[PDB]
Amino acid sequence: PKKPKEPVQVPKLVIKGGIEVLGVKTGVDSFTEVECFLNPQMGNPDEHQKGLSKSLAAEKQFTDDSPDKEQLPCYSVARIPLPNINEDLTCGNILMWEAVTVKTEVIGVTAMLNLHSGTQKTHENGAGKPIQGSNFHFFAVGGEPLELQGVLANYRTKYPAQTVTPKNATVDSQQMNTDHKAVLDKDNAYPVECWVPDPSKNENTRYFGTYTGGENVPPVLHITNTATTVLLDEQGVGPLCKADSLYVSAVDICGLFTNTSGTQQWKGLPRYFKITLRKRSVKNPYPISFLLSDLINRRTQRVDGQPMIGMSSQVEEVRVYEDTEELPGDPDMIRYIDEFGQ
Amino acid sequence: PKKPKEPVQVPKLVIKGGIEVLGVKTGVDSFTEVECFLNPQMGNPDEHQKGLSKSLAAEKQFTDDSPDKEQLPCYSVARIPLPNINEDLTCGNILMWEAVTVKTEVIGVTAMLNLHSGTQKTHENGAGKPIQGSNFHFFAVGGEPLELQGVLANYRTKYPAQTVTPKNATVDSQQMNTDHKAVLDKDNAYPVECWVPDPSKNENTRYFGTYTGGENVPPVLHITNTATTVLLDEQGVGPLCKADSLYVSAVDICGLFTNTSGTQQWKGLPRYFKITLRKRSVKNPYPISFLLSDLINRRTQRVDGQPMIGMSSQVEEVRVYEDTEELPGDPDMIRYIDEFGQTTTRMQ
Amino acid sequence: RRTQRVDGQPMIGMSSQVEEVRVYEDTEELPGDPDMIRYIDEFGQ
Repeated sequence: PKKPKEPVQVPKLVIKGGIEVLGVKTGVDSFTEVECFLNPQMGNPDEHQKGLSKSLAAEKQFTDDSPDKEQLPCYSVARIPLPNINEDLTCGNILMWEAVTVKTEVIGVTAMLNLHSGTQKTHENGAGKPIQGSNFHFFAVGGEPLELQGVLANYRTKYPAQTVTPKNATVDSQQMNTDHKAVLDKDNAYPVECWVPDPSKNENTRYFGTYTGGENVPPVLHITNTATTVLLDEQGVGPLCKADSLYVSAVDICGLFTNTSGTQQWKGLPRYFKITLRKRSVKNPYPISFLLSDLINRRTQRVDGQPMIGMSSQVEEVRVYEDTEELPGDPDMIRYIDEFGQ
Repeated sequence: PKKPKEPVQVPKLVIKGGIEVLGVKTGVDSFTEVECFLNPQMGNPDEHQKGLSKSLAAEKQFTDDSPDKEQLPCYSVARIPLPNINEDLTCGNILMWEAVTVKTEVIGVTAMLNLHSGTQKTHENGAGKPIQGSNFHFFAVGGEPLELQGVLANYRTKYPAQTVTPKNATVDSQQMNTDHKAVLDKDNAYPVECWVPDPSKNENTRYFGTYTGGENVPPVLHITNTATTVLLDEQGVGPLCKADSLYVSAVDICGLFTNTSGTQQWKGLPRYFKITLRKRSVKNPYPISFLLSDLINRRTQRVDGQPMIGMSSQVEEVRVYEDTEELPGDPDMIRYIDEFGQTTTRMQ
Repeated sequence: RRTQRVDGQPMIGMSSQVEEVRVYEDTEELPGDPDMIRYIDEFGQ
């Protein structure tokens, strides 16, 4: 007779349910898993065609290129409120929620096997024309909202009223236009065709996405619950829910639906997320002096004065000293070595 | 109950800001992260068609192939100055900025989702035909200017005014022509179709690029802030910035925008860089003597008079002596040195 | 002096295409706020 071993140890489930469950006070080594999802905002013309953009626009003239919101797919964003972790942070080492991992996938890929609804004909008596062409799938998870940077083709494009587009588009906007810095803070608001996550700055969020242009590139998608993604950074930390909030943003133009007519429209599917969070110990950034200042500015005035800042700062120079140094022979510390036209 | 862990110790940011900040007097073990970027140069025909080449030209007889600069996309380049670190450097310990890591990404890929603006129709009531076709993306990060090597098809091409092209096209320029070694020293000058990083030589810069040629190859690009690239060489030394300067170079022809009219023209996108620099200790491989030689001959007496060197040296003989020896019998004897030892032979 | 000068895109001054530079020296308990808010005018924004 052989003896059946003790079953291995596994993390103990404390409670399972909806977002409410978050509310249970857990230990410090607790950790949680959040399964949420996002619907796509492809345009949603009427209330029958969801996950469909409005019929798509064709050869508009630059000067008169004014599309309608309904034919402008936008980034889908959303925020998951998490429980404040530290009670009286009267003192120092507090806890923030850290996004560590994420599993994600596109809900309903199979759905594109209905070659029999509005479908245009493949040919003669063939099946219908499957969805295909240019597509973009992207997502991101982070401890603050998604920071963007606008770039577009044809800055002269007039943008639908309800959207949020780069302002003061110039020709430079057709390439890197540093002014077009924004933040994804409104669902179905920022047209994917005007924005891309600003690399210069998403320090507390991680994103990924790929574009595949093509008149008829075949969508390819994998569905599996065996794959995970890490959000840890080089120091081994993931996004930090600064404001005890978790932000999810995603976009999924699976491609183009070619109606019977020959008209085409963007299709999107929703995306899933499973986010693992842990209680991470940080160095309380927010406290006292900041509330101090927070306050004092309310007590004193804001003065609209001459520019001590930015491009037009009337501050010509600032020097900062710390210790002492042997008296320097050359007072204008040759700092850089001077290569312009030498 | 449960003790709030002590936080992890991570790198202390001393200061963030624009390039000037680079100038903070930091220690031997600090480092920085520089986030620059480059716009692309496809040609930029009018002042509204930034990111575009001039409407492209098709069939042209090899002989009569004179394209315009506005049609020729060029490599984009730039130099980031770095503060000299030896400023208060100790003895003969000399330090240089070493590029360790880079993160790059193409900016604005989502923009190719405006299938509605000058687009030729996909078909009937279709949308616009998206940008596609041959594409080339490349970049490089180095401690010196990017060294080129030119090569082309149709050496008999008449290259526009404002461009740097290979000098003295021969047939061998259509294949390996050694006379075409150059250097990317001017932005929007060297047109991509003529040059490529010369492999034989870029010994202090790393580069990468991929040509994906086709009448309608779909571009595929990813955008992610999770990926890093290492520039460390086989010895764990990335590009050293010889002259306290950092060289970034890149190219991104995403493909061809096809006009309603059916005219095609290249599209490009700016590219981002994030280079991580550290303080590397190196040795001055050269001698003071050789250094001063500069000031000296660069600034003292230069004289033009009868040749003491060359094949016309009016120096007829030089003998050298050190130590002594027993009086030799053949005074016309000859002592010489091959490539190592001392030969002693009679003249005849 | 020996190195060739390069006329290239602006990484310095008024059009510096250098968006940002960070410099680090030692270590520090993991700061709770990544874009190290230094000035107060820069709160939220």
